[PDB]
Amino acid sequence: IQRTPKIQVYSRHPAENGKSNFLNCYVSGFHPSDIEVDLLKNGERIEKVEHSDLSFSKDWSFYLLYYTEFTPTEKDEYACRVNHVTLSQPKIVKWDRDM
Amino acid sequence: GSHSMRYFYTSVSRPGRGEPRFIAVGYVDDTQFVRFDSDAASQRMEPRAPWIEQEGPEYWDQETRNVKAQSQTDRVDLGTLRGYYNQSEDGSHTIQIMYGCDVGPDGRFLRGYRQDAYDGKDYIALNEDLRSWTAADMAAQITKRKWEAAHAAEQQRAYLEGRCVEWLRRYLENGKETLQRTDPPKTHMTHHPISDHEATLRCWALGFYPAEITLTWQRDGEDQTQDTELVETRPAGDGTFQKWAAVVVPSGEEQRYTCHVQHEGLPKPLTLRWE
Amino acid sequence: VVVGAAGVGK
Repeated sequence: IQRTPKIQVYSRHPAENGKSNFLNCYVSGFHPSDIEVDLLKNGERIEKVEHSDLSFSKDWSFYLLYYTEFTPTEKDEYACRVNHVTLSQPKIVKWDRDM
Repeated sequence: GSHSMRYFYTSVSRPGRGEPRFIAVGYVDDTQFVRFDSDAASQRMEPRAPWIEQEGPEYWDQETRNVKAQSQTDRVDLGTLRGYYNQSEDGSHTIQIMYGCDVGPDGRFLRGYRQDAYDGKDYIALNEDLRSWTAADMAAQITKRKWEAAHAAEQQRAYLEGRCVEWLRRYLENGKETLQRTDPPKTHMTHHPISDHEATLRCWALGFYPAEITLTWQRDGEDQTQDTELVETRPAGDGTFQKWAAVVVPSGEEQRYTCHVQHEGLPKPLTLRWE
Repeated sequence: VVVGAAGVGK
């Protein structure tokens, strides 16, 4: 009747310091549709952030891609935050260069 | 290669606000090409792919009208279904509808489907013959009766064998530079030591389309399932997809493991080993 | 395209 999310955080292209890239946070497997997702830079939420349109899989669970243009620096540390009716606390998954 | 077209419809009931939300997306194969949101200001079906932008007023006009009709049908049936389940009028409830049609390289109709869900569980389905329904609950039995006595499968099979395939053939011609292309996986393998005697080998596929791909880890040439980790094929936002698989291996034995990659854009399966 | 007029009640 309710499904927890699964979250994956990564870059569109391989991450090299100073070269522009896209931070993607992909949430899938969850239900109902309402979910709060934010991308985080050094802890502060990023305000320029766009999301895909709502679709679901064969098991009817939903998936959204939240993305933003960014530029890695080896100084800035990035992560993803989700809150859902399934989730007791919001969930933080930090980005790893080698996903 | 065969090509599909599938449409996805979510309606969730908003008791506090009072008028439910309706989101509809359209995919050709793995490439979404339209969309419709009920709280967005536009109140029309919106292109989400370049090759559908060419279609003119009448196409967008007819699509918006039909999708709004679907929105209202969903609202009413949300009301009916809260009764069929003796459910609280306070709570919020979801109706999902997926339907579509599959054509092959000959262009000929291959199959059709239409499934409906309530609250993330199967509610009713069109069977593989497009003239029988399979309900999943007693409330669904109520729906089948009304549907069977209204011969709805006829309308669903007229559409699935009719407009659905004709139009998917039109779209597959309109976007043939992008819908019938096969961007092969770009593969590479990383090495991250975990202990003085354990290391992880991770196998990377990036930039591939369509999203179907098969990554396999084989130890001494026999498929390895224990100590594996494979992640869900994810989108990149450039219209390609990504995937990786990984294995924890002892030290000194990194060359006794092999990553095998199968995808359409590879005509013969690829093999990768840590050099 | 989308499925045409239906009005199919559940």
